[PDB]
Amino acid sequence: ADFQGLYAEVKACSSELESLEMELRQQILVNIGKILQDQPSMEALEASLGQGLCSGGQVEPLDGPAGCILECLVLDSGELVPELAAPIFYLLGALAVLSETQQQLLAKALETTVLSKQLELVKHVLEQSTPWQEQSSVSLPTVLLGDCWDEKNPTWVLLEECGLRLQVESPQVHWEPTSLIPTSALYASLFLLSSLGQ
Amino acid sequence: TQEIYPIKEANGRTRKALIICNTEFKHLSLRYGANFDIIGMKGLLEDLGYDVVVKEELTAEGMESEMKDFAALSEHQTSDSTFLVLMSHGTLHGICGTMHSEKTPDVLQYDTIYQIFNNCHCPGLRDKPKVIIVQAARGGNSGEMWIRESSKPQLCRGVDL
Amino acid sequence: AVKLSHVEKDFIAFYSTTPHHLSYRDKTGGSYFITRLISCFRKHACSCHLFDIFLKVQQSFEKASIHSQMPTIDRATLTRYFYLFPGN
Repeated sequence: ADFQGLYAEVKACSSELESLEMELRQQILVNIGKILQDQPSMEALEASLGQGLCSGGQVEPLDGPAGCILECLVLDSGELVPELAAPIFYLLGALAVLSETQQQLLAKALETTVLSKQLELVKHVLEQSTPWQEQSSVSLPTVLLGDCWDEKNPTWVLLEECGLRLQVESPQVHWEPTSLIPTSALYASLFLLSSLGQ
Repeated sequence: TQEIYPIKEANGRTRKALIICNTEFKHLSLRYGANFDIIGMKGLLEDLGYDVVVKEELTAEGMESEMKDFAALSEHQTSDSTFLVLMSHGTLHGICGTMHSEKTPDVLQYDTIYQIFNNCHCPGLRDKPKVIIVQAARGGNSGEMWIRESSKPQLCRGVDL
Repeated sequence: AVKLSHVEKDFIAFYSTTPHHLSYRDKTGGSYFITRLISCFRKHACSCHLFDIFLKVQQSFEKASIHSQMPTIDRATLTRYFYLFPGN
């Protein structure tokens, strides 16, 4: 497996979301930011969506923001819309791989377009560190590091909490192969979150 | 008498209809099952009294020449209407020929068809209905989307309180 | 003898779908638009004029499906009702 298989898999999931109404994609995005501070709600929504995708039967409604997301993925008769529920289920699984700090930071970050910039940094880290199985260093364009690039920058904490060693001077990122699974999940998360605010 | 198009009696009538269908393309996907549309439309037009002319696997210039050939038929003088069935791949403003590609376009604009059959270039079909049926894509985008449904159940389509 | 006439008149077009959108076709039975057009014709040509037939075909596509189409009537310059009177 390589990054190209990851992109096509995540892009295909985000493709079916483009057919959703604009208000419903914003409702999903806002309410994901709400449940991102509530791990039990994310776990319950994963189980409901996973059960509905496997069984094809009625999905028992959930309460709170998790239910607001579920409203956007079910028919009137109660069954899941597979084209819509599966990418959201994919996004919830990737967020479950992230740390609590990364989840809290993403909840603050959905409100802006800085989310887009952050996505391409993680993408660049995955491409520039290929082959993934070797420790390596990555230089980043200053245009992507924002006005203030330090340990207090939110993007710094997102990459650092994935297990990447960060510093101010170039090269800024030390790729540790043990960080592959979480970093990939963050990439997939940032991709699907960005595709919803489009 | 004044609200309907006059219909000629089936006696000395020579109704003509045209079917143009492209199945195999050099660069475009094969239109599987296009023969079902050809046979179905030709049979229906025969049941409606039209002698059907069927032309297949044509370029844009081939389509243009066959349409001008169809419009110059003297049988339209003893006809009361005509049908034009076009089945192929399509673009936004035209229908694709056999050799069509995004780099090498082979497209007949639908506006060209109206020019061929209008009162200027087709005297045989003046004041007579000219029906054009187009089975072709008009773009590459999907035609459906997902939206919200009324929260209220099927019992209340329209209800006050 | 010389008479005045319009350049373009008595036209009607029935497209299988709306602009910018796809038109679908079944590998085992042909195009969906062509099939229901024939069915609506054989069912209603004896009593309905051409526009009503086209309008009933469009109604048959009203309910949205996963691969939806909405046939469109375009560049209609018909001045009267077009009854075919099948069988006469």
